[PDB]
Amino acid sequence: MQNDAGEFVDLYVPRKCSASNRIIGAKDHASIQMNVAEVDKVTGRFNGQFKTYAICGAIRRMGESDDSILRLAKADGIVSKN
Amino acid sequence: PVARSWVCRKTYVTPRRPFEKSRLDQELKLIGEYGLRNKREVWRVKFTLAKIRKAARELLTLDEKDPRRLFEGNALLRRLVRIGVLDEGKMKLDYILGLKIEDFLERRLQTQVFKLGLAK
Amino acid sequence: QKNGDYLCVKVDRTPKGTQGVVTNFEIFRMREKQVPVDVVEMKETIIAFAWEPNGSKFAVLHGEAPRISVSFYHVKNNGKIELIKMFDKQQANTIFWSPQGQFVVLAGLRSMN
Amino acid sequence: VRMNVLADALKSINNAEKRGKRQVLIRPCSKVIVRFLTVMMKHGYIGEFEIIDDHRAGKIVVNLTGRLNKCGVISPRFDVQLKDLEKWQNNLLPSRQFGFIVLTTSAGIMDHEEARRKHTGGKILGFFF
Amino acid sequence: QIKKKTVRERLQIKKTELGAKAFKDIDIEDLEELDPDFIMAKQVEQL
Amino acid sequence: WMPVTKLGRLVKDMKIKSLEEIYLFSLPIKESEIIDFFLGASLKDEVLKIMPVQKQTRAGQRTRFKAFVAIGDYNGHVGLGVKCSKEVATAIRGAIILAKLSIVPVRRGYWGNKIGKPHTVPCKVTGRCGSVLVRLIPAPRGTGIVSAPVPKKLLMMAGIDDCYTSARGCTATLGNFAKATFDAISKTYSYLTPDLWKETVFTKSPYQEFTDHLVK
RNA sequence: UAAAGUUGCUGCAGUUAAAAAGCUCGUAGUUGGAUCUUGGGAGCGGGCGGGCGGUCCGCCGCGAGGCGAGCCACCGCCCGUCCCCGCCUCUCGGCCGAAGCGUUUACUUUGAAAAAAUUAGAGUGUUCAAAGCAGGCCGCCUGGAUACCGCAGCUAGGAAUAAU
Repeated sequence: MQNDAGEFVDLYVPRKCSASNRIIGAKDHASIQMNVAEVDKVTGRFNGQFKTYAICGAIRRMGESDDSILRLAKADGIVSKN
Repeated sequence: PVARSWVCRKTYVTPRRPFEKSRLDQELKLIGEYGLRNKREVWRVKFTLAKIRKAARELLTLDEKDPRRLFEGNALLRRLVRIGVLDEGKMKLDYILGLKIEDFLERRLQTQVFKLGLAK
Repeated sequence: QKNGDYLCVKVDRTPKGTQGVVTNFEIFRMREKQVPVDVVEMKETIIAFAWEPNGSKFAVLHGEAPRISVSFYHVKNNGKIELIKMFDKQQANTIFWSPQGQFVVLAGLRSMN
Repeated sequence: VRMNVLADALKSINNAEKRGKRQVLIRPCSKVIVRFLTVMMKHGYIGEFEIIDDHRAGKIVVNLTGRLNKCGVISPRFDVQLKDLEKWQNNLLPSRQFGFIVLTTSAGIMDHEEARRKHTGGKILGFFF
Repeated sequence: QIKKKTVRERLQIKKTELGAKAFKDIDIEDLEELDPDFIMAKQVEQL
Repeated sequence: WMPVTKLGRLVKDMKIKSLEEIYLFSLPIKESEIIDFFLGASLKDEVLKIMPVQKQTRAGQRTRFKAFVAIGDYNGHVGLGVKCSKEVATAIRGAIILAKLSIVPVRRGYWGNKIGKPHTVPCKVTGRCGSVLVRLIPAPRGTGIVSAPVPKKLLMMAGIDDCYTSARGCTATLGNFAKATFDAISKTYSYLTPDLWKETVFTKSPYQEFTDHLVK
């Protein structure tokens, strides 16, 4: 990763899951990266800024992508707090 | 009871897989370049580099202020800078492991008579 | 050397054995003990030579009239010599050596400019 | 029956970490496990936890960010002298650059690099990497 | 969006980078003022 | 070369500038001239085995030829493709196409006292396919690849300078042994080291950014 | 002997591949749940890291001292780190070195004693080497080191983990 001259010697830095923080590899072909759009607070229209979440495929295969998208959208102010 | 010494060792190690074409290719290239006579003259230089690297590979698993490390690493790097295969600035023990097998074949007297212009 | 320390022989020799067009200096050491001889090679031939009077430096200029590049060597009393600075696209081929030390004047003044 | 409580606690951590869960519940609670999970927390591997007090041997609820590849036990607790520490960290760890062996020494429960810096050895407890 | 697209195609960040490059060039020039004084000082102390 | 994929129209135009943007988002590579586009002059293959496999019918036996091919650019890149077809040159050609489609990057790491350039796998990785379990171990600088000949080809192709190996099982069936070594070295970019603990920033996708270029 | 993870303590296996007693009870053996001082400032020194004044080059004023270029080298300071001790036993011998003793052991870390030869290993051009203990400079100078030697015994520092 980082040798003694301070150089970053890796080929690339892979993404990590937003739900489990596992390394989404090169060939994890079931993993997603999903944009969820923000809206403007006064008009309720899409203003160009995003929220980005990534889920690896092994979480998706056991049916747990929905609840983690609900928790991650709840904690960044998209889903209400009831 | 005799006044003798029977102390001797062998100075080469015969390879395990005898007919691998890549091993035959590289060692025959070293024979033809450096003017050796047979493959035992290559394997002896592989044995002395293997003994050097086994000594450094033993010392490198120690805490760096244990005094066996601080004495014998300085002696081993001093002998490698003395024969010339490790240059004067880079006297650190991690640079022993970057010795290729063509370092000790350049410092023979036959190659240093050919490189110093004393033969055709 | 202009204090008599070192003797460098510049050759127009390329080897007949190797194809490679390379020249060598035999540097003796006369004032040091038992006259050591050291070799220092170049990929090109030289058109000039300079030995420093009373200095622990050396200036060596190699190449053709469009390609004359000088290299300033620093040769200690005990050890070997090396190359410090090589300059691309230079024509400085005339070296006036001063008696003061620590300064070299390098001119490209032979017969084009 | 239940022997060596620390082993069954670390197998609970490992089975609930491999499924990507976020919180485990450990039962019972030794004072061995609280120093062990202190050691794993101080290296930034598990985060905070709680020691739930009933008046019996308590429970422990651990937060988990999955950073933890394997959390294991060594049973029985072999005596590791200071010359046997390199033979043990060559076997269990995945690298010379990371991974830790926890071992219980007379200065306390500590990992394997601190035991070289404090110049002491003792019995092994397990590992985490 | 068009101003963001024009800035991305061209590349405040570029102006700050140009100012930092100009400051680095100015710092080298001031060191040359010390050195040309010092090379003149090298002439003066010798003579 | 007319591309058919969205990735192909991003690659036969200068919109994706390196192969790790395609690996970085796990975009599925489905045509083999992308690997000829990016790696180019540095792709050397070597054929591992040509085995006859035979199907019994009332028409006698019906014999196929099953080829294995490794490929690679020796800093990071390794592929292995198996393609079984009726003529031997057809099996070798299809295996070279499939070997280009399966190229993964290798994360290479260090032994202790990490000066320089990375020379081994970063950690002990294990891969299993069939019954063969092939373990790759980090090694010191300058020990060579201590292995069997079939994973010595796969580990010398990926740019790994040094390794130590231990292999279990019936290793003589070459397909599982090379597939298990390929599962061993495709796994180093899924192993969570402590230096990959740093929190990720997410950038725009290639199809998200080049989508007003692509609609033309 | 390695290959033999085909003797497996590290490191094998038992549904069908060779393979788990027909089934419980049971002494020796082997293993055995949590629990009893954790806390919290403080400074001493030895290093760790940053910074500061000085040693440092061009210039101000004769000059003190410094100003711009620092931390490449050396000296001390300012604040945070990895080790150390302290507030929080008693008989009495020249403001206590000395000394009456406290449940045991297992563990660990130091220290003693451990035949040389061999084995790692330092020095040294037997013409290189295997060896050898020699040798070196124009009467003189200098080597003949060192480390490991498991278990049991002996010793003083530690008191997490384990039995009583």
